[PDB]
Amino acid sequence: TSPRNWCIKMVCNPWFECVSMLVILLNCVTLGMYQPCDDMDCLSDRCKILQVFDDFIFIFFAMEMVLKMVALGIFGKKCYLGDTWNRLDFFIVMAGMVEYSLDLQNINLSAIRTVRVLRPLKAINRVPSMRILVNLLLDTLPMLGNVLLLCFFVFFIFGIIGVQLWAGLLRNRCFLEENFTIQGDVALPPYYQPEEDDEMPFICSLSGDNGIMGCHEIPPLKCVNWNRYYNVCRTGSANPHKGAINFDNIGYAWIVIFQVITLEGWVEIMYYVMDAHSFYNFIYFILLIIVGSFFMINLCLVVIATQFSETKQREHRLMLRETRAKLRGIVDSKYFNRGIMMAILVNTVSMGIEHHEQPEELTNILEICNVVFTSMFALEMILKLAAFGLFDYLRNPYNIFDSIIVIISIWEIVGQADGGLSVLRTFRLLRVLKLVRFMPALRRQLVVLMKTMDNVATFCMLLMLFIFIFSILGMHIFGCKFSLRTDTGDTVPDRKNFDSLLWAIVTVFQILTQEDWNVVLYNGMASTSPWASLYFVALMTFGNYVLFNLLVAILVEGFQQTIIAHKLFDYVVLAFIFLNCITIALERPQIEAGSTERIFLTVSNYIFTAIFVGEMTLKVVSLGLYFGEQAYLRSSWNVLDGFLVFVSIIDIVVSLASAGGAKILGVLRVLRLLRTLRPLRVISRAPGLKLVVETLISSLKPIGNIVLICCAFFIIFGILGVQLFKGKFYHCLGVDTRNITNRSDCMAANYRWVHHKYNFDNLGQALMSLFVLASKDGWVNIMYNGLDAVAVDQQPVTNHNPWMLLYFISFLLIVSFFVLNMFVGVVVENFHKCRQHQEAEEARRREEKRLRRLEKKRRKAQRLPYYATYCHTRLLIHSMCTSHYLDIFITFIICLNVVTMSLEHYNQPTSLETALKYCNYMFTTVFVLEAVLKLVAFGLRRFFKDRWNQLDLAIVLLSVMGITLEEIEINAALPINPTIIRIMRVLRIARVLKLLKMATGMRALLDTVVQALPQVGNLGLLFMLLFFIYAALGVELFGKLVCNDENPCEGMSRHATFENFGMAFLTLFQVSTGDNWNGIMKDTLRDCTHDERSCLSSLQFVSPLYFVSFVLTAQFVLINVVVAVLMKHLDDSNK
Ligand SMILES: COCC(=O)O[C@]1(CCN(C)CCCc2nc3ccccc3[nH]2)CCc2cc(F)ccc2[C@H]1C(C)C
Ligand SMILES: CC(C)CCC[C@@H](C)[C@H]1CC[C@H]2[C@@H]3CC=C4C[C@@H](OC(=O)CCC(=O)O)CC[C@]4(C)[C@H]3CC[C@]12C
Ligand SMILES: CC(C)CCC[C@@H](C)[C@H]1CC[C@H]2[C@@H]3CC=C4C[C@@H](OC(=O)CCC(=O)O)CC[C@]4(C)[C@H]3CC[C@]12C
Ligand SMILES: CC(C)CCC[C@@H](C)[C@H]1CC[C@H]2[C@@H]3CC=C4C[C@@H](OC(=O)CCC(=O)O)CC[C@]4(C)[C@H]3CC[C@]12C
Ligand SMILES: *[C@@H]1O[C@H](CO)[C@@H](O)[C@H](O)[C@H]1NC(C)=O
Ligand SMILES: *[C@@H]1O[C@H](CO)[C@@H](O)[C@H](O)[C@H]1NC(C)=O
Ligand SMILES: [Ca+2]
Repeated sequence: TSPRNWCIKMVCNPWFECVSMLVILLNCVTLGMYQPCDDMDCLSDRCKILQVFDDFIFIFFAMEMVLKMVALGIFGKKCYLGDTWNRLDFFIVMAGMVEYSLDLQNINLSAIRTVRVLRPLKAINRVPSMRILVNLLLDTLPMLGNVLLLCFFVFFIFGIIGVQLWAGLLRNRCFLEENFTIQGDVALPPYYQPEEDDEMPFICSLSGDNGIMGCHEIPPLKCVNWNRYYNVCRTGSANPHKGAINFDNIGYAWIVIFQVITLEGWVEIMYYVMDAHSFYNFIYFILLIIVGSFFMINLCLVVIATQFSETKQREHRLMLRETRAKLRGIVDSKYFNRGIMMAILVNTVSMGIEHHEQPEELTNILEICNVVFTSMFALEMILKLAAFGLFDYLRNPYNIFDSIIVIISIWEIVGQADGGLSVLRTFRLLRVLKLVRFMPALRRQLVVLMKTMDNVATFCMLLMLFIFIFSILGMHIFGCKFSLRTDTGDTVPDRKNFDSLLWAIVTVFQILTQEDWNVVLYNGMASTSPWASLYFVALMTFGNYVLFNLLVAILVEGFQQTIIAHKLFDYVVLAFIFLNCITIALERPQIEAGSTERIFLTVSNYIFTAIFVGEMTLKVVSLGLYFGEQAYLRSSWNVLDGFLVFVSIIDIVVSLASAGGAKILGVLRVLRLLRTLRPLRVISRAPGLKLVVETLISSLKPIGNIVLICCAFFIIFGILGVQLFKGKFYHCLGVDTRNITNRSDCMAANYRWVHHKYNFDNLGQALMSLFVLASKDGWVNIMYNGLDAVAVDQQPVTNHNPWMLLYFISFLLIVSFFVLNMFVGVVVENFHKCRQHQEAEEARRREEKRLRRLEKKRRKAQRLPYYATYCHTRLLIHSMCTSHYLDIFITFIICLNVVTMSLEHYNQPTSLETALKYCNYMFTTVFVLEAVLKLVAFGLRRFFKDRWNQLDLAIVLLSVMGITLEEIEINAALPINPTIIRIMRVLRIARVLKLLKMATGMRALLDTVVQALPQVGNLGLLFMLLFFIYAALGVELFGKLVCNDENPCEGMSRHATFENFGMAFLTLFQVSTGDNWNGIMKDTLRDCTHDERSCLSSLQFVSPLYFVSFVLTAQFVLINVVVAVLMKHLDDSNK
């Protein structure tokens, strides 16, 4: 109408959207300047000006909203309520109106001020790339309901098991005597705490419940040991971690399950529950790891990638001066180019040599050499300007890079007074980047990366918006509420606080990396309410689990003589290899010389080497060493066999030469390492495993260039780290650790001049520290020591130079991007290799899938035995009792049973047990009723062929077995072990499984996993092989590393040490999960108190190689498992 047409001009004007983004950015700025640390009641100017600004902006929001309704209409598909974001904007408008009205009513209620945060979420709808990407995200969201329901499973079963096993157990500390005698001046707390403020509790084991810590393992205090008086332990006190990690209710159980899903603090609660209840709960935790934290979030990745592919194809289907010439020849020679490549390489090498405590001559050598190289660069660029011409020289901008580099270099050389030696030296490092100019394959790799990041930029902006929203929200809820209590007289703010926006964003980023996030989780749950964990759960999910998988989807779719018998000798030698593995599994360094097992170990080694050399001789005389083609060593696996048998022989020889064992100890070490490497021939002796290893190796070459690029970035950033931090990673550790600046003051206090294990003195330790930093673990501490770093030889101060945060965050983003590129490259390469197959052979099954259709034509109607049932008093049973109208009733019964098991908790009222037992009796009754209805509905045939009625009968039979049990204890008929009752109660949970009948998506997804079982099972066998090999290496390398009070352990607490072989397996498993593994390195590399040669040996040269290789190989194997599952899912999706 005409009144509508009056306002059309402005609303359709793009200037209106631009100024709306202007006011959105103003809103982001206004939300930025909030200071919950200082903004008490807004009795300051800036608070008032921000109130004025956001009042004006709210006025603008109201006017623009009302105009755009009155110019577009209301309540219609075309009207204002057409897009979701318009409805959201109306929601902001109404919420702000309500909050303003309440403010006029003089009620603060800072819970509607928790809506101020949601305002920057308005930006998506008016940014086109963002709007499209977010629309695709939302449209592919509804197809994650299946992974959400399976997540409901993995939480619910494990949570019920947890709440029924360890209900309130975690509480029990070791108390004093009930009637204790003390003369006076009672400084003894009621129970025992090793650390102050219950930092590391000492959860006992109740009498009768066989834990491990039974109050007689307490550390003897070091007169008299008062601690021995902490005798009896009961279950009344606060729970571990300031009452945040316990199995009291089901909410806390779900929090614990969430914590172990994200792989942080895992070992701590693992050891807690071991201490409390039983030694055999690592079974529960390992099954939970394997099921949830690996086969689920990776299934979430698979679902995101696949469904994003289909929804993208969907909308796709919707729209569907004579010397000048002479001097040229010297340039384009490809030989002087090689010379200047050697020059640049040696420049990078020299420029990397510099380390801490430089020899005085050496730094002069480096500066002279830098002058020489700069003169050389000046030489060839003064050459190129004339021989080619100015326009020709600028025709390639790489020459412009070179000119800029030399100009900066010469300015630095001129800068011998001040200034230049601070930053221009740091900018010298770009000369390394000159390599891309002449290494050609990287040009293709870099341009591919650029074409990919053409899509990433919008997602990167989306990440900034998302992090901003949650940082502001956390600021609103947690601002000034992390006041960590004093330790020297004043309330020290925790470094992981929310008191200011810079720390808010860096802390949200920390949380997103799943690194020491449980610390702030507890520190937030201890302040407001146990509901504050919903914030971290929401952030973790809507970050890592639905958005970063969206990134991967974006990338992948952007890419888109003597007689011989050989019957079962392989089988028998494989068995012998298994026995060899068994005997490798016992060399833990406690066997005293001359032991019976020692002798058995040695003789077994002798015999097994004899058998291996015998089969060596057999298979060579069948072939011949090198005698023509198709000889022995034409296959690498046979080559490996020969290598390992030869090194075993020389091991035996040197062992027999034990006389005069001086100066051959290093030989003994290397031979022990190699015989630990020995159990690998299974790949040769196993066809499927061999094919798998070939797939691993062949799949690595395509991402070889990406690996080289990542190594180059590691090197360059290591040189950055050396340039910035040289010897600033020193801190005076002491009881005071205050009011002192330099090492002289520290030695005056005589505390210690501690030098960190992760530091940038040379380039090598810089590379190790960068590998840890890029590993998303222990990176917070490195970042802290970076920010706090001040200068060469004095105390770091809290947040001395915050700008290093930019370096430390840029490194994570770049390395994460390169690892993501590696993953997507593996996926696409495997896809192309796969793509040939379904082109090749799947053409042959499409001949038979319609044959199966012809098979179903036989199935039309074989006079099914429905006619037998009717008129036999079961005329309605066969039909009316088999309809969906009664199956949903069973589903509702099961939901009721679920909510009943969601109620048990510690100190539940008596009426609660009575009601729960009544509900269980009702539920088992109705289960028996439906079972009988089925039994009369059909005869014996469906009882077994259904493949479900057996499960139903098992469920009802366990239920009826259970109901008989408490009847025994009501009349005290017979003493029943409480363990039996506990087992019965905890396995009543199996009744949940019947939803799989109704949840067809669960069937589909789990089956899709199942058809990939061969490849992933072979990969799992390979993964166990890798664990075994690295376990043997660890046992022989780090066997003598003792853990005690004299040797403080940060990574290996009690069973994570390298003494025996089982503990080594556990600690390799812990390393493979990226939890405190950098702590394990910090422990293993340690200059000891000269008590053993292991600390003083060359361990520093080898242990980082050990852990780096293990982390890389384990992550690669898991990545390929994920790729196999994803590819099977795509194959099924095409079908
Ligand atoms: C190493 O870089 C990350 C990457 O590539 O993700 C992995 C697993 C990582 N993820 C399970 C959680 C993401 C952790 C994370 N959030 C961040 C936000 C900002 C900055 C850094 C961040 N770090 C790496 C290796 C791997 C191994 C597997 F067995 C299965 C999947 C994967 C991928 C996968 C999810 C694509
Ligand atoms: C949709 C789900 C997945 C994420 C939704 C995020 C928020 C809407 C949720 C998650 C965390 C919840 C918060 C967790 C902690 C708190 C602090 C709590 O504050 C207090 O106890 C003190 C009250 C006062 O000071 O008067 C009030 C509930 C609240 C705001 C909760 C409100 C709703 C929040 C912000
Ligand atoms: C390539 C990325 C993915 C990881 C890099 C792994 C290695 C190339 C790095 C990580 C650990 C580094 C080592 C860590 C410790 C040292 C410090 C330094 O040893 C010393 O302490 C010298 C003084 C002495 O102990 O005698 C020599 C370099 C070296 C071996 C480093 C050499 C380079 C290493 C093996
Ligand atoms: C199937 C393989 C690839 C993975 C699973 C292997 C482990 C579950 C097995 C194999 C080797 C076994 C270990 C071999 C050595 C020991 C012997 C034993 O320690 C002793 O020698 C006794 C000490 C003494 O008597 O003084 C403790 C059990 C343990 C860790 C065994 C625990 C169970 C282990 C780790
Ligand atoms: C540390 O320095 C401060 C500086 O004022 C001083 O007050 C204090 O006495 C010194 N000693 C200790 C133990 O704090
Ligand atoms: C070390 O710190 C003390 C304490 O202020 C100061 O007096 C001294 O000059 C500093 N430098 C030294 C001792 O070289
Ligand atoms: Ca950690």
